[PDB]
This record gives sequence, C-alpha cells and structure tokens, in this order.
Amino acid sequence: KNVIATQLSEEAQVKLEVIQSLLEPCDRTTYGQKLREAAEKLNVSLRTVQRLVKNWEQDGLVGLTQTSRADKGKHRIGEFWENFITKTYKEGNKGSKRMTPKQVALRVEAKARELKDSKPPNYKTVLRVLAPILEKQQKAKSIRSPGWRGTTLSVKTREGKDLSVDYSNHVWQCDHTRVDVLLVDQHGEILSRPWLTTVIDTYSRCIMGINLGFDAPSSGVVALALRHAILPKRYGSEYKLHCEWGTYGKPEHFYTDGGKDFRSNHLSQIGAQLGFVCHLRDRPSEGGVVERPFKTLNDQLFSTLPGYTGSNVQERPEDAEKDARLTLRELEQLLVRYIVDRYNQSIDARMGDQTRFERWEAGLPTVPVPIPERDLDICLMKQSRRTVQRGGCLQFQNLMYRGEYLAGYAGETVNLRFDPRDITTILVYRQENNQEVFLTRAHAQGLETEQLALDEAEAASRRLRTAGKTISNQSLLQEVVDRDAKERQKLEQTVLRSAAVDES
Amino acid sequence: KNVIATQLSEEAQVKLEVIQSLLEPCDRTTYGQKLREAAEKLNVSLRTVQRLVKNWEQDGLVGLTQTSRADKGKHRIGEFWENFITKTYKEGNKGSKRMTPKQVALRVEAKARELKDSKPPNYKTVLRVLAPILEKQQKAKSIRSPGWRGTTLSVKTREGKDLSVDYSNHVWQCDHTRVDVLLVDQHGEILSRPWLTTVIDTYSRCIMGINLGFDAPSSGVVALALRHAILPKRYGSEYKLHCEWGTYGKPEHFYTDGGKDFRSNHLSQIGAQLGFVCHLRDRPSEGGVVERPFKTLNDQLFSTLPGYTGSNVQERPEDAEKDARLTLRELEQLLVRYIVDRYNQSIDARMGDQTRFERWEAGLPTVPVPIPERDLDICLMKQSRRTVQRGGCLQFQNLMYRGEYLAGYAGETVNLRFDPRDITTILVYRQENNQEVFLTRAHAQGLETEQLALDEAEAASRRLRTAGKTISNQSLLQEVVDERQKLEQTVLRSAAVDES
Amino acid sequence: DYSNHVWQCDHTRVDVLLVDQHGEILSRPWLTTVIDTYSRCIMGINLGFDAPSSGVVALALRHAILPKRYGSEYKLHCEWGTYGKPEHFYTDSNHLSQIGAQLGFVCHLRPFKTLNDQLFSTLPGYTDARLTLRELEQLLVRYIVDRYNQSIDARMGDQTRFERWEAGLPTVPVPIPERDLDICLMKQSRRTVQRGGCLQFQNLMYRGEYLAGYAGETVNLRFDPRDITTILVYRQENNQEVFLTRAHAQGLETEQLALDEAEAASRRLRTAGKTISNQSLLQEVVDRDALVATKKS
Amino acid sequence: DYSNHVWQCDHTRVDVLLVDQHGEILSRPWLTTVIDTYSRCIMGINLGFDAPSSGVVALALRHAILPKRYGSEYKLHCEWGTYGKPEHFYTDNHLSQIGAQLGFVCHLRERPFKTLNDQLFSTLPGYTARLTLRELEQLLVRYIVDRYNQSIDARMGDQTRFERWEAGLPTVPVPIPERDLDICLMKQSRRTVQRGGCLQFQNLMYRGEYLAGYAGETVNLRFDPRDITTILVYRQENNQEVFLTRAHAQGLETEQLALDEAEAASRRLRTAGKTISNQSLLQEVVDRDALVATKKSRK
DNA sequence: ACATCTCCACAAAAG
DNA sequence: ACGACAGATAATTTGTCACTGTACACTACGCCTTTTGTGGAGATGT
DNA sequence: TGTACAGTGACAAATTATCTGTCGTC
DNA sequence: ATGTACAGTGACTAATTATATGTCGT
DNA sequence: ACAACGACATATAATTAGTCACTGTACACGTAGAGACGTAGCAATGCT
DNA sequence: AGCATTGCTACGTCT
Ligand SMILES: [Mg+2]
Ligand SMILES: [Mg+2]
Repeated sequence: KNVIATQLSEEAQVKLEVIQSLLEPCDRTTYGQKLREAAEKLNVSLRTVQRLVKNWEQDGLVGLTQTSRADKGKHRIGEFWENFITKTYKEGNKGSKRMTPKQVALRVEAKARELKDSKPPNYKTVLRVLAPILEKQQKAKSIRSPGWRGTTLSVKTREGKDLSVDYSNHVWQCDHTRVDVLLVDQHGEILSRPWLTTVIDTYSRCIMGINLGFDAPSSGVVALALRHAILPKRYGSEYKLHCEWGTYGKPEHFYTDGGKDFRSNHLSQIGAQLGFVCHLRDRPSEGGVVERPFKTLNDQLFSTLPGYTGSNVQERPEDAEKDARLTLRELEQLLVRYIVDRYNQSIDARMGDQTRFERWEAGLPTVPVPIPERDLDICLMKQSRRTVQRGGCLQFQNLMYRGEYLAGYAGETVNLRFDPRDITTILVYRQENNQEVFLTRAHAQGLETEQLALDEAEAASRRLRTAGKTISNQSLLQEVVDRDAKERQKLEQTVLRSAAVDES
Repeated sequence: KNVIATQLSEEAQVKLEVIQSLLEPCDRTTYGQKLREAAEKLNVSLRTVQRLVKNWEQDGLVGLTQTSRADKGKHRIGEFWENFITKTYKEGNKGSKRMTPKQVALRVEAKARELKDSKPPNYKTVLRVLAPILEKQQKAKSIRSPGWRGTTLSVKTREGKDLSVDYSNHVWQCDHTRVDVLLVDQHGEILSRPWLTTVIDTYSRCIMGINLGFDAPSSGVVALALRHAILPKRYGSEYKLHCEWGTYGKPEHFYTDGGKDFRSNHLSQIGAQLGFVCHLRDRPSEGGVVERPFKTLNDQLFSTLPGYTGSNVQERPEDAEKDARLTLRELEQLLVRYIVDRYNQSIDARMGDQTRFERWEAGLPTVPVPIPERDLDICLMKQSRRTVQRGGCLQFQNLMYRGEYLAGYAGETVNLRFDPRDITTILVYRQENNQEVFLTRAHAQGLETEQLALDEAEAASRRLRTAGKTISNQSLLQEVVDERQKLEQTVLRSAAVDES
Repeated sequence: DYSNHVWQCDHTRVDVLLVDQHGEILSRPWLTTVIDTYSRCIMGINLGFDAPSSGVVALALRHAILPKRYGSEYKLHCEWGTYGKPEHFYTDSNHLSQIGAQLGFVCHLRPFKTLNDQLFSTLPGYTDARLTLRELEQLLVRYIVDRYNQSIDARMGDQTRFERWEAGLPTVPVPIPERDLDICLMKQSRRTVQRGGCLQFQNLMYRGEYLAGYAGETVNLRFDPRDITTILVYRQENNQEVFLTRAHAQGLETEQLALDEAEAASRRLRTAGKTISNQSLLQEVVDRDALVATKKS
Repeated sequence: DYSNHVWQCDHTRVDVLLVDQHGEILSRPWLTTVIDTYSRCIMGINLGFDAPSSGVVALALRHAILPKRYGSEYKLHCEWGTYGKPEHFYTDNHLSQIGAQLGFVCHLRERPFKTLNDQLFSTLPGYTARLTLRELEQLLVRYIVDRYNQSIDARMGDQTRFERWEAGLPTVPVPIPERDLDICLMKQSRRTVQRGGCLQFQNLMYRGEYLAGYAGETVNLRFDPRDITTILVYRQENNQEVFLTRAHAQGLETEQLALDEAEAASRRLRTAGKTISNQSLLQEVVDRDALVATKKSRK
C-alpha cells in the first residue's frame, strides 16, 4: 500500500530539485545533457543520477530518501545471547521478583565464565537488548478506554446481563470511599477520616444522595444513603444554597460492588420491599459512573480544604495532622453546597447541552409519588424471625418484649422489624393467608422510657458475663445507666449523632 | 561582562558572512562603496547596513543577532492580575491544602465578577503565570548532594558536635529496616516481613555484623547485633562460604538513629561496660553511611527473592504472599553469603584502591583485644534500686529467688543482672567501696528441672493475677506453660549454638 | 499543443454568504477550479471557507484525477467522467511541487466571471443568506457540468468545451488508483489509538479494521473536507508514513458528513455549553473560602 | 608590514614517547603553534595528545593573544612579550567567529621544527618512554625562547627574533584581559549544579562565589586543559551565554593539575577497581538462584 | 423418665 | 542503459567511563463487615 | 563535603551493510 | 463499539506592541 | 565631500492572551500506627 | 508506728 514521504532532509530536497528539473519531457538527444546539467549540481557522476532516477521510479520520493540498514535494531551478540538475556530477565520478573538488567548482566558474566566463554556481553548491550521489552511492558500502563458515547447506555452486570439504562432512576448506583480529610472533634482533636457513600442516577448523572460519616461500610450506612436519596431534600438557610436539590423517588434497579454490606440480606430485603433488584458489577471499571465523582470531589473539593490528607501514602502532606481542622458537620455543609450549586449543575460530559439536573427533571416518565416517610423507614428496618412463646413473650437479643395482642399468637414464628439505633420498640408482623400483617409494637419491658442501641447491647452482653451476672432487661439497663464513667469511637458517634439532630 | 553568541542560525551565518566580507580592511571611500553589495544581499537599504556595522562593531556576534523583545515574559494582564494569581496560588497551597491552576482561575473569575472586570485572565493565562512557580519549586525538589570525598570524614551529631572518624572501629553505626521479603515458618504460612539491624564501620564503610529477625526494634535486638559484631566469627560448613568475616573487636563510639532501643538504658549500660559512647544522629541524612546500605541490599538481594514486597504499598507486587517460600534459616544464609563473599570484598565507593574489608583491617588504630564471650554475657541487662531480703533469698518480677551468699547481708539496696532469654538464674552485685562487686549467682526457688525466659514469665503474670491465683513463682511458672509470636520465636530458636 | 497538456488552476472568492444548519451565518467561500488550457472544460473543483493556500488546490487536483463518482442528491443528468493523470499544471508554499513530482507531472506555478455574469451571482445573500454549503456542493457540480461545461464554447463555438476536451485527449483519459493519491489529502497528526483500535476526530469517534493491534500507539490521519465518514490512518516512521487502514465514523446519524458539519455540530454543542450560567457554581467558591477562613488549628 | 600585522599558525607531531606521572606509556604528542610572519619568532604554542583541530587551533590562538607568564618553578630568563590580536591571522568554520568577535581577518585553507626536532628531541632518552608531559613543557617552552627566539638572524635586520617584534609596531598593542576571549577555551555542554554550588568536573569537585544560587540548574563550563585547576562556569540564555563564575578545585594536593594528569589520575581509580578477583565472588549469585529454585511452592 | 425446638454465640471472604 | 566486478564508506552495534537521579530515611496484610454451620443450654411438650 | 548504585549520555573501536568507483557490452 | 470526565496540553489565531525599515538630515 | 548617528511615520513581526479539540489517569477500603521504653501516676505486700 | 519496694498503667515519643 501507499508509502508517503515526510520530513525530507535538505539533501533529499536537492535530490527533489534535480528530479523536478528532469521531469521536463526529454529524449536521448535531450536526456544526456539535461542529466549532465543536473549531475554537475549533484556534483557526482552520471550513473548515480541513473540509479537516483531508477529508485525514484521504483519507489517515488521514498526511493530518493535513504532507508536505514537492514541491521538497524538487530544485535550482533547473536541468537544464543539475545535469548539468554531475554530469558533471564523474563524469569526474574514473574512473581514478585524484580530482577533489573544489571542483575541479568551479572548473570551473563557468571554464565560466560561457566560456559568458558571469554567475551561476555557488556551491560550496555544488555540494557539495549531489554530497552524495547521494557517499553512494551511500559506501554500497557497507558492504553486508554474509549468510553460510552451519546445518550444510549448500559451497565455490565456480573450476571453477564447488560442492563439498559433507558431513563432517569432506571439504575441507581452506590459505592463508598474514605474521604481524604482528617476531621476533628468539636474540641479540636484528631478524628480519623470519615467514609462517604454516594447514590447516583445512571441516566441524568445526578448525584441523588449521600451519607458522610465515620461508620464503616455497613448495611445501615447503605440504608442511610438510600433514605436520603429516595426522600425529597430540604435544607435550611445555614445551607446557603442558591440551587435546590430537586431530586427524589425510587430506583428501578440498584447497581453495586460485592461488598458485604451490598451483598447483605438486609439490603436485598430492602430491595424486595421497595421494588428494585440488586445487581453487582463484574469489576470496578464497570463502576466508573460512580467511582468517578469521587475524583471530581477529590480534585475540586477535598484537595482545597484544611487537612487534605493526599490520595496516597507517597503523597500525604507533611503536616496533614497539624493542619487538620474541619468537623463532620462542617464538611457535610460544604459537600452539600458543592453538589447542589455545582456538581449537579454541571453539564453531563456525554451530552454537553444538558446540566445533570436538567437531564434528570426532563427524563422522568412521570413525576414520582411522594413516598410516606414512615413507610420508607418501615421497609428500611431490618428484620428477624422469632416465635411468640409462652405468656406472649418473645426473645430478641437477650431482651424480652411484649405487645397488646402477642399472647394469642404464642406458639408460632412471627416476623418482627427492628432498628439497631433503638431496639426498645419492635414492630411485629404475622404471616397469614401467606401475606404479611402487622400485629403491634412490642416494647422491651421496663425499657419503654429511653432508647437503647444494639451495639452496646451486644458489647455489654459479651463483657457482663465476665462478672457472672444474669443477663436481663434490668441488668443490661443497669449496665447502661452509668456509661458516663473519652475515646475515639465515643468521639465519632457523639459527633456523628450531633450532626443529624437538628432535623425538624 | 562576557557574553557569547549561541544558536548561530543560517540567516545569522548569511548576515555574518557579509559582515566578514566587509571586515577585510580598505580605504573608507571604497569601504562605503564595496558594502553596497549587501543591499540586495540583505534586501534592505545601506542605512540598515550602517546600523548593522554600528551593532557589530559595538556588540560583536551578540548584538549582530536579534534580541528577544522587551515584553518577553511580561504579562499584559498587568501587575494586579499577575499579583492576584501568584498570591492566590501560594496561599491556596499553604500547609496541606493543594490548590491547582484550574482552581485559581475560578478565583480569578470570581473576583472579576465582583470587580465587574469585562475581560479577566483566561485559564490558560492563569496557567501560564504559574509556570515559573511550578518549575522553580520542582527544581528545588531534586538537588543532588555532593557527599564526602577522600579519607577525611566527620559525622554531625544531634548534640551539635561534629565528630571526626579517624580509624576503623572509631565509630560504628546501626539502624533497623523492615526487610522487603515475606518469609514463612516450617512448611510455611506467610508470617510477616522481618527486621534487619546492621553495624556499619563509618571509617571502612565495612559491615561487622547484623541481626535479622521478626523481633521489633528493641534493646535485646541491638545487644544481640553487638554480640555478633564484637565477637570473632565462625560460620558452619553448611554455609560453604569462600571468605571469612574476620571483623571483630570493639567500638570507641556507637553513632545511631535515636531509636528508643538505641536511647535505652540497657544500651547505655553496654556503653559504660564496653567503653563506647553513644551519639545521636541529627537528621536522617547524616545516617547515610547506614541508610544507603539498605538501598544497596534491597536492590542487590531482596528484590531477587521470592517473597519480595516492593519498596512501597504503591509498588507492592501482589504475588508476594502468594509464593513466599524462604524461611529465616535460609534468608540468614542468603544475607550472610551476600555480605561475606561479595559485600566484604566489594570496592569502597570513594576509595577505589581497596575492598571494604581491607579498609577495615588496614585502618584500625591497633589490633583490638578479642574479648571473652562470657564477658558480654556478663554485660546483661541490669535492674537497680531493688533490695536484697534479710535472708538467703531474692525476688524479681514476682519470681522468687535464692542466693548462696546473700544470708551474710541484711536487707539492702542491690543490683542484679539477668539473661532475658534465661531468667532461670541471676548475677547479683554489690556497691563495695562505691564500686560494683559480685555478690553471688542466684536461682529461682527450686527451679532446676527446666529453664525459663523473661518474656513468657512477664506475659504469665498478667493471666496469673487476673484469675485471682495466689501469686508465687510456683503458680507463675504454670501460667508460662499452661500463634504468630510463637511461630516467630520458635523460628528464632534455630541458632548456631546448636550448629557450630 | 493538444488539450489536456497544461492544466490551469484558478481561485476566486464567492460573493454569496451562507447560513449554517442551525442558523449561524457562515462566511463567503473561496472557489478553486481545475480547467483545461486548450479546452475550456472544467475538470476539478473545490469550494469552501478554507483560504486559497496550498490546501484547496491540493484537493482540487485530487478531485480531477480520480473517477468522478457522484450522488443521486445532485440530480445530475451527465456523468462528468473526467478522469486522467495530468502532465502539466499551473497555479498562482512549496508543497504543490512534491505532489507534482510524486505524481510525475511538471508543476510550473507562478474566467470565473462567467459565473459572475450568470444568475449564480443572484442567489439569496448575493453580493437573506438562505442557503448552505452542502446545497452549493450539490447544485454547483450540476450547474457547472450540465450547463456551464456541456454547452458550446464562447469562441471556437463549433464544439462544446467538454467534447473538445474529450476528443482531444491524445489517446483516452486513464484513471489511476485511489490510495496512491493520499498525498493530496488534508493531514492531522499524533492522534492516539484507544482500546480496540479507536480514535477521536472532530468530536466524533472512529474505529479501524486492524487498528486494535496498535492501541496505545499514535497515528496520523488524512481526510477530505467533503466526507469525513471514513478517514485514512497511517503509522508514522522516521522518514516514511505507511498507510495502515481505513477507520469508520461511528454513531453519526447520517450516511454522509462534511467537515463543515462536524464543525457545526461542535459549534452548536460548544455554544450550548457557553449559555449555562455559573452563578451558583461560582458564588459557592468564594463562600467555601470565607468559611475556611475561620479555620485555625 | 608589522610585528602585529600577520601571524601564521603551524603544527608538528612530536617524535618522543611519553609516560604518565606514574610510569606507563601514553603516546607521542601533537604540537602546534603560531609564528609572526613579520618577525619570524615562535610565540603562542600548545602541546598535547589532542590532535590538531579548530578547538586546538583556537586554544593555541589564545596562547598567542594572551600575555605569557611562568610559574615560580620556571621564572625563566627569557619570556614572551607577545600579546594582542593580529591584523590578520593565518592558518594556511569556527575560526571565522573568533575573528569576527575580535576583529581580525581569518585566512585558512622556513618553518623551525628542525631547530628542536633534530637538534634536541632526538637527543632525549625518550626520543623515537621515561619522561612526562609535565616535563616536556619546559623542555620546549624554555628552549623555544631561551635559545631559539633568543637567537639572531642577520637575514632580518641582525637582531634577536623578538627584538624585531617589539620594535616593529605602528602602534604598540595593549594587553588583553583573560576575561575578554574565553571563546578559545574548551566547552562542556551540560553540567548540573549540585547542592551548595558544588560542581563535579573531571572527577574533581568545584565551588565558586555565586554558583549555589543556581543549584538544581544546568550550566556550561569552559576550561583550559593545560591546568584545569580553574574552570569557568557559563549560563545559557535564549541566544546568549553569560560568564557566570570562576570555580576552584577542592581537595587538591598541588594547585597545578593539568587535564592530562586528571585523566591519568582517574585511570588509576579505574584500573584499581577493575583489579578485583571477582570470579570467586560470582559463586554467591548462582547458588542464591539455585537455592530459590530448590524451593518449590507449597501448592 | 424422656425428646424436642428455640435463642444466643464462634471462622472465612470482600471493600 | 544499466548494472555489475572488487573495494570505499556511512552507518550499525559493542564497549568505556564520567556523570546523575534516586532511594535509603520503615510504614500494609490490616480494619471492618457480613454470613453461617456447629454447639449449650433450658422451657416446654410427650 | 550524606551514600552510592543502576541507568545514561557522548564517544571510540569494531563490525558489516551497501553504495560509490572503473568498466562491458546493451 | 462504546468506564469516567476533568485538568493540563498543543497547535494555532487575534490582538499588542516592540522595533526594523526607508527616506530625509545635518 | 560625504559617510557618520538622528527623526521620523510607517510597516514588520514576535510577543502575549485566548480558543478549541485531545488524553492521561485515578477513581478502585487503607497508613495513623505498631511496638518498643522512659517519667510519672499508682496500687499491692511487706514489714518495726 | 512509720513508710519502703515491687509489679502495672498510662501518655507520650520515637523509629
Ligand atoms: Mg466500592
Ligand atoms: Mg531507624
């Protein structure tokens, strides 16, 4: 096929300058002198101009421009040593072994001596032998991915099913990451970085909701982001918003990684209740729609804040802990200004015309119904199975409970819903006609007065048995009423609770 | 001031060759007539040629070439916006904040909207203005240090005092590095990377000894390195070494990282008992005589071994725990062979004349005395401000003890010395004439059928008391004998005292 | 002496302003044309907003020498059919010389008022601009070929200039292979090959036949400013540029797309983005700093 | 014509074999000089193993133009007073630029050699292995002036060779400062300024008055190979190169080192390091790999 | 005198 | 004419050695979550 | 005056690809 | 056929403006 | 004398400032912290 | 009577 000349050197231009003069139509009675008047400006004998015009016809402008020797890029050490060098480097870089060329050359020295070869290759040759191999091993780091284009989109489930994302809320996507800001207690001492959870519309590419907090990735954290995302948004004048986060409604599907919180029974039961299927990505690359807003946050927000910790151990600022001053309530109040007034108002990078919110508000088949928030909560509550037993008692995590109709159902298993933040008021459900029906609120007897969280109810039960104490409602209460007798997890939870309690 | 012309172009050569063609002297009336050839040659009037002559006769090749313009490197946005940009970027990057030129441009646009500026700097203008700052702070990142040259050297100390290094054993150094090799127990689960602690002779750049083991950086580790460094060497025929690690004898100084074991009491006791002075390192760079051999040894050894772990998390190769395959009884042999048959014979990097080994043997001030092994094993750890009982008996860390000659003394302040790896017996000392003098060797009450270590007896005291057991050496011994560290310690149990 | 000996290349600037697909005012295009000497035949043309540098003439050469394929949208009566390698060429940088050399014809570079006289100079926006550049391409090839070329010549009016040229060819006009005439194309350079052999061009995305072997490499492109729907990709070497494959435009909504249309698509896409108010997105920036200004460790 | 009017360059290849300052054979030098074609006296002169080339010619031209001096070990009874540009320099493109800079005509395309070659060099024990290029300095630069130029030819006015020179001026040259024509010196294209203004060159280290401000930047050197104990540091501009600092070699035993000696000194370090009996040292590498290959994986 | 179900507590993989 | 003999000559790789950029500055297999089959009572029914 | 080894620039030595002669009939 | 998409880049282009030119000048 | 540096007003052109379409590249849980050894809080188990 | 010594627990602080 076509070979095009380019970057002609000036002596090749001189070759062109004669060729463009010989291009005047000529005959033997004219070629000889019109050649010779060129040979004098080539300053070389006629026969070279004959070979020049020969090669010009044979190959064109790339015929008159010289081609590198057949030997270029081919070594003279020969086939044995070319292999042995490359063999030795190749075996030295599989597994975690990282044998560099110098160690290869030191092997080559050993090999020649034991081979009785008196002329081992020099280290410069060995480095030149591997230079193309090293470059091929380098290039693999750079190969770019085209990405999806235009409106049409699908997401690659590990089931192998490409779920089309035909409209807004059709697939929401969720993941967590460690924020790159060291936070502080309100007293100013260092609190280790929070986790951020994001829920994202895959069409529209709005961020739909977040949860920011010190709690590790957990189904209660997932459920907390889901609550914020699904519910309408309201923010007070302490959030100085100019935009408004006008997005709500349920997803039709929910697309995740394989984290144990996402693969939890709790979440799959929320999906069955609210009405979406839970799908897992094959690999993080397929997650890019949600992995990327982190970097747009990392660059445009977290990096510009006091106590940015740097995206890597090789990159943490030399005084991140010295500069650390933002609290969880303060970082959230900024992050919400970023999302409402900025990120969701930016163009969708596939579309250019539409801001991420306008690609939402316009892309809904119908305006979602305003969900009753108690119903959302009730189907966010995790649940367990127990049987009503004698006297209408039922056990759940060492506590005992009863409610206004329980004892009639003694002898069979019931479904009951519990919130780990306050287990003291269980909601219990019968199954009848193979349908779920609510019975009553089962109250923890003697504890129908103030809230008890599940985590201490576990931890107390573990350690209280070292006292040999009987475990009961009153003894776990007696193990709770004096917990005022400070440490990181206390700092985090008290700060983390202290953010949300302004809601009204 | 001398200035030389550079990048002489073709057009400058054209302009130069005509200038040289009129450098040939003649009468001024023909001079002003032969230069007329320049007119069409340059396509410009002779008045420019007169200007060119005025330049060249004034400025040589430098003024014959065209200058850069007066506005080169000057930003037409003016001093307000160029100040504003460099102000905003530098304050935005103070401390841990890391603003970037794109973030600066948003500030510029914001301030312009406040100013009602009709035409604020474009982002690429803002990016251009910062290019000098980024480059100047980049060059400040990578400046080479010359390093010492020749035989003369002195080492800066955290005291501020600078201490010359004059002969071999004048100043030893140590620090610990976490080895980049995952290596495994017998049959072999992954365990974890060990620590390497090395003694380096600052004169010879030689290396007289190492301790390799899973033990954290601790005074027992440093002491066991010096126990290796100071003694004569004998390695078994199972190593099949070609060279003998003939470095022994004692330091006049020990210059070191300021680690808590290097700052320990125990080592200071060794300093008094062996006569070296401990000196602290000012900053890490001053340690380079021992910092760098970790780099050298990582590159030439650990990187070739199966369990290699890379130089950082961000470079950590994922197969390390998939096929870690050495045990420390092999990694010892690899490291010891590398030192004794290669590194000892390697050339000293700034002498060239001789190996690392010969700058030790030829450089020491005189042949040192080879001490008795038992004397360093008398340089044990010691405890003080304790008291002897009014009887033939003693106590230590809730152990209870007997002693042959203690009954001649009433209860009084005593000093005692112990092997942490064989706390079965203690050596007891008295302050006679304000000098330490031996009382006796001593033993735990009735303990002879078995031997005990200090670390396991300390751990036993925790489980002893918390169960409400009656406290005694009898019960404490049971809580010793009734796991990661167990695997690690039972690997370190493999020792040359069973093999030499 | 004979017709088809010396080929003239002429330029003009068309005093008709045009409007873009979305209503933007276009400029006035330059017209470049290749005509015989001894016939008045028209054998090559290019028209556009590119200045009459070496570009528009290098394309107008390519226009003539290849077989004159034509589209139904032109509503042509006549096949133009004027293939043939020239042998002398005459015009008002040096690049024309390299083409002339490589194609083996002497370039010895230094009548449009027929269309000024014709009603061509009275279409809307001549001298409401309700016409566009694709409409000129379709109509002007017709109004030249079917009317200004096929008609009787102004003098020596015994022959139409096409037929005077057609019979006068010293033998028969000989077409030559397409792919050897890539030098006449536009050039774009140092494009980078993405996974699976993919390329971006004019905000569009492209993919090649075997180009996936050179993902992560970099390559050059050549094209016609008349249909970028498939563009030629070549691997760069030290003094050779070797043709590798065609690459096909993907995701476009039409079977054909001129370069001007990719400019217009981008310009509409760009001009939409320019109208979005940053007012919220901007004021939050100073307010974030005014908050952080309260920080002290 | 005049003693500053017309100077002609000449060259010769010496018929003596040299040993370094330790005792190994080097080569037979090249030798080059310029002679005033008016006075016919041997003035600026260069000797060394670098073969005649525009750099060597330009270096000998500096040796003519610059006022001559001798060290305290010579204090010689006879000396050159030669200095200044000629009106024409003869050596019959780089030599055009020096002439265009200094303003003298450059021409390029009776000689004295036998007065040294046959009369002296053939008499030395090392004539064409036991004298050194430090010694072959005075064994020329003395005799060339203390005998040859001090000789008289009645062919040219019956005066000593240099008396015709210093008599024969239409206007007596002024001396030129050393700083005015570094263009004759050697060149180093890139050097990196190390911390504290230190710079490595010829395996030595250099420091100078203002060079530390350029630490982490790149500078150019120019130097005189007859003694590298000073080097000149230059900073390149857009299209100019400005004299930055002088610099001085740290840690020398004697403040006279020539480029030839620094090479031969560094060749001691190279030969010493290369003397290692490394073949017994290779056993580590092959047996380390054999051990690791003896460890098969657990699964 | 026996059998039964139920509630609560511990080792392996993924982010 | 072209191309065809033996030998020139511009590459091409092999090998030296002064120079410098960089890591050594100890600092990942560890924190945290979820499921889950095995196991110990201990009220209750048979 | 941190340390100092693996990688790299500029060059010489060696190899050897191929291109330039004087030539012979075409 | 299609991970994501923002910050930094390159390759020009419109506007600025530093200063080279050609003629007269003394 | 007239070939030397001014006095222009006007080009000439090389600077900066701005527009765009490309593309590399990190987003993928991860260092705050393990693990030594004080100075200083403590209890206790002795005893005179 | 008196303390007096002995064996833990921070709270750093450093590598
Ligand atoms: Mg995730
Ligand atoms: Mg250390």
